[PDB]
Amino acid sequence: AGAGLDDPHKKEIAMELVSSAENSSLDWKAQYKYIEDIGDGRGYTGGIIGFCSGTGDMLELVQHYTDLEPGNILAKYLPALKKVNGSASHSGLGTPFTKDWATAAKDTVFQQAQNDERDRVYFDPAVSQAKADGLRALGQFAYYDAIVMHGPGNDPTSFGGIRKTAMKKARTPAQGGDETTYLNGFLDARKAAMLTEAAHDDTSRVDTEQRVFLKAGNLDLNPPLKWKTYGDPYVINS
Repeated sequence: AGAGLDDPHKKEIAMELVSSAENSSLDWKAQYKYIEDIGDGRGYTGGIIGFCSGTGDMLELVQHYTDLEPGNILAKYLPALKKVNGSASHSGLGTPFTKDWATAAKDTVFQQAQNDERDRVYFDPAVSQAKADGLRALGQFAYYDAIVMHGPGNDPTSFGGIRKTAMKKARTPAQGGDETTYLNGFLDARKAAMLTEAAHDDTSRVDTEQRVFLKAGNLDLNPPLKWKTYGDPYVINS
């Protein structure tokens, strides 16, 4: 098609749509300064798509930030991020790290580094796989929203495992299948994945947002967009 969800304006709509489900706000950029150890064993989770000290991705994030801005105030913590990786340890981090993360969030280059990592791992793989599939922007969005909640990989509840379930039920546009048929199939598989996760939310991001755009025939994700997450309305007018 054309630029689809990669279009600057449509890419921003996509970022508010995820944020309406993630944070109940269209204000996604409010999460650059977020950081806390939620108790789940991942260590410190922060930034715009939950980077973590346990996972290896917060260390990649601030390595990216240090390549962009060598004397930034987080580079002192690189040894510590490296020791801690793979565990929920606070060793050499703790309270200075968390005061420092929030100061760094005022730097536009730290903001750009979080966006670059979001794009590297989630946005550009979901959108490119969706175009490989012959999907227009609503499909591209449905892929992105799914890799943001379920993460990369082929295990059954991660993105590639959800796409594999969908494709067992229905053929892709790239394969000769019908797009809203492939997308009801994806959505069904997504929704199933969600209810499988322990301590789940509701599934409105599919039920009263994504499926709503699909039944309207809005396959290019052109505004006005009206939807609900958790009983609350959202409108992007243009």
